[PDB]
Amino acid sequence: GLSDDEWNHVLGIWAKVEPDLSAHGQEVIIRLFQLHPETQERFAKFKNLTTIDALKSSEEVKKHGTTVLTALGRILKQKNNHEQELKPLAESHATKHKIPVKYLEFICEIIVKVIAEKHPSDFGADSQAAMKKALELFRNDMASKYKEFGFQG
Ligand code: HEM
Ligand SMILES: [C-]#N
Repeated sequence: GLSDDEWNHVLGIWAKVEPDLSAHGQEVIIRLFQLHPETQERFAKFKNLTTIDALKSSEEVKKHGTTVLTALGRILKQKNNHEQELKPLAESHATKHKIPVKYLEFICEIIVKVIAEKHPSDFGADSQAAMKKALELFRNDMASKYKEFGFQG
């Protein structure tokens, strides 16, 4: 679990992200695919965006990216007790999309990299440590949840 000081670090940067969420989302999905091309294959709807350019141009990618971060910010806002918001995510990711935990850690690292790039003066060492720990808590709990649905991860 994180301490409240850590949580203050996390939610402080998150407040800086929200006014530009969509552009943050978009860049996370694109960087995901670029740096770990095998993840693209889990997405039937984006199967055909083979070039980088096309990805940059897709309205669907941007809206999917926004959806992703929107879910993530509700979970981070519940701090250590985020059961209820996490459950339905773990359910869809375990039974419908089937995404391994290794792919979850890949996106996590890319979220931290994107924010760091976009907030060079407010995302310092304490904050990146705290955000890394919040996302690690989210991956861990997703991984526990997954077992309740019959999925290994
Ligand atoms: C780690 C942060 C993640 C979050 C917060 C996130 C969140 C979401 C949300 C809110 C949705 C749509 C509603 C739902 O189906 O539950 C979703 C869709 C999906 N997620 Fe994720 N996701 C995460 C990571 C991943 C990863 C790493 C992958 C694949 C490598 C992935 C693949 C998908 C798929 C395939 C869909 C369906 C998209 C469609 O409608 O066609 N998710 N995700
Ligand atoms: C969501 N990927």
